[PDB]
Amino acid sequence: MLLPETRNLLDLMDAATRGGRPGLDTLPHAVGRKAVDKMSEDGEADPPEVAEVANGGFAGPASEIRFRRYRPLGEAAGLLPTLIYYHGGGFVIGNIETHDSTCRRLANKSRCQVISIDYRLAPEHPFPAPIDDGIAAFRHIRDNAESFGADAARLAVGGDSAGGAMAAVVCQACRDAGETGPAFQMLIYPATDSSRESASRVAFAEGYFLSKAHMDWFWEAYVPEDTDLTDLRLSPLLATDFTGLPPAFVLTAGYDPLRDEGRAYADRLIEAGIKTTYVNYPGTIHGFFSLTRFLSQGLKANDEAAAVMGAHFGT
Amino acid sequence: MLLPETRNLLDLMDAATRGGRPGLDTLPHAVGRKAVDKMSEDGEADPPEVAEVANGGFAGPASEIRFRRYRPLGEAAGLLPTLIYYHGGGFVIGNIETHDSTCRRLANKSRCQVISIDYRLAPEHPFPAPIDDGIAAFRHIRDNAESFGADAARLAVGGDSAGGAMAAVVCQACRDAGETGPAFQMLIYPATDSSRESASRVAFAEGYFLSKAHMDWFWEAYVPEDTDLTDLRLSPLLATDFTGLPPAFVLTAGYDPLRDEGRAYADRLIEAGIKTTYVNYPGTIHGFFSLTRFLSQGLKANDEAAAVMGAHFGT
Ligand SMILES: *[PH](O)(CCCCCC)OC
Ligand SMILES: *[PH](O)(CCCCCC)OC
Ligand SMILES: *[PH](O)(CCCCCC)OC
Ligand SMILES: *[PH](O)(CCCCCC)OC
Repeated sequence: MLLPETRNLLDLMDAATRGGRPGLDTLPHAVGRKAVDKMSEDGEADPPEVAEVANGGFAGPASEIRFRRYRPLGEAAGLLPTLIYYHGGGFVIGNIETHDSTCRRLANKSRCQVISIDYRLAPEHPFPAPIDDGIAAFRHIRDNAESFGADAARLAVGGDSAGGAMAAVVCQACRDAGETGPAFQMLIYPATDSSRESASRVAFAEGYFLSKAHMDWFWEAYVPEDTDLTDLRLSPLLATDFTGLPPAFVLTAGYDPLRDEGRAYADRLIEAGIKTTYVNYPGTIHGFFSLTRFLSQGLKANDEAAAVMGAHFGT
Repeated sequence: MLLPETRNLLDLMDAATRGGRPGLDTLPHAVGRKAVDKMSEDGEADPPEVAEVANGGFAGPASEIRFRRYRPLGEAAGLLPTLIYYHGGGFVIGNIETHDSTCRRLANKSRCQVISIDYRLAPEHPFPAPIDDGIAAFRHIRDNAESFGADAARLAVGGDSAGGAMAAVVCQACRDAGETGPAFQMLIYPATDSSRESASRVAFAEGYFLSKAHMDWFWEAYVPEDTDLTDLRLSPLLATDFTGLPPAFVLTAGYDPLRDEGRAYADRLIEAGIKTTYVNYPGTIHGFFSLTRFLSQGLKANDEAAAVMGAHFGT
């Protein structure tokens, strides 16, 4: 079943609930964001040193998109293979700060540059604003690669949860528009299907950090009521054609409601003849990739994602 | 579709055939071994420098088992996480020399020690002698880890084709005997099922480096007449229980008859709750992992296998 480290964390969370700490799904979105963002920052392992961290912004579709560039230790080349990273948080919470230690570790272990994107969040900017920012961040960095110290031939996208969905959708959007898309996609327990409930979405509705109530709280902020749940920006698993999508790494957690649709996305990539790495981390929960203060499996997952991307890019 | 580099290699093969070269499947096994072993040595990328190479032998079940240890560049620790590697060659051909460059690259990229095993070959030593040697090599190195500069907590087995089968069977054998098994299994396009012909075994019977005629020539040498093809040492895919097997990396090639049964083995591991990485390299052939003079994809596969094992072992 669950690893000891995982049970330890679920026990702490259960102790906070009995200790009267409110459910996330009972608060206003902006209030929940402030509280959970601090816990996410605190829940990361200590930030490793990198060669260089850069902060800036560029003109997005409807706002300034902030970015943070992480230059890996021991790499001297001007133009580096580069991962454009989209943080998770149901398109409502998270930011560059909540995923900073993780991006630092990914940069160092991959010997690739990481560029973390601060995309617009719901409920202030509902669907499709977050994905529009994700797409615009990829296009801007692609077209201005030298500005970002990026090798345009080795531009990856990736993220965790909503960020994973974003990375999958960025690849499909570029493919569908007939433009140059990412060289690589790193999908960490992505949400790939909003149209159906998989066996895993039912089985893990409760008891496993990310609960159905949490997904509904995110959903009510992000998605207008009238929206077709088969829209490929909500449900990229439903794409008719997976050919011409870039080589992928797809990671699931065993006790994650998103596991089945994560693995189905990998299956569609494999059947389409896309170079695809699929890994399942049994005995851990959704979020473990960034909860690395509590879950050592997350540091292992960080290193596996980094190592596979690094190997694809010949770093 | 086949990758250009793969078509280039199939062209060279076709140029040798119409001309001086005869079919491998037309020669006595010991004479075919000499010719194909030289092509395998010649087909590897130039050997990268490692920190140290050690040659020795120990008493196996029925003979001396030769080994070669590769110490990775830049690792100082006395006891290293260690991959025990079993070369491919249908249990008939290959040796330490045919997989030397690949083992050097795996050692350097993983920051793990590699110990390549020179197990007994058919037809001189038919089934089950090659697997007996594989099992005895793992047990000897496990029980004498400090003698091999190996951290007993981080002992992996792996191999390509027959070597992949060997690594899978070593893990099952240790699990079934109730002894300490490997910490990790690296299965490079393993043969996992001799009992049935998958869609891929039919589809790729010819046109792609190992033809069905090659598999029959190997089979004639390795398996005594009237052997049970459901024996778990020939057909580890048919194991009833995959629980308690070590964390795995499973790699298939797209145009490989072994692809489907390789992927099925990964599926059994995932369903049993084993931490499992599956990767498919589309557009390449069986053997590409060691044909790295001709196939860049092989060097990418080398680095992916190494990086995933390295990440599991926290190197
Ligand atoms: P992730 O970003 C999971 C929520 C999925 C978004 C629904 C569209 O939270 C850790
Ligand atoms: P979710 O299922 C996450 C909380 C973990 C509690 C462990 C039983 O909310 C009820
Ligand atoms: P590999 O070792 C081929 C697998 C056949 C195993 C059964 C004899 O190299 C072509
Ligand atoms: P097999 O299919 C090996 C493929 C070699 C390519 C050109 C001879 O032999 C028919």
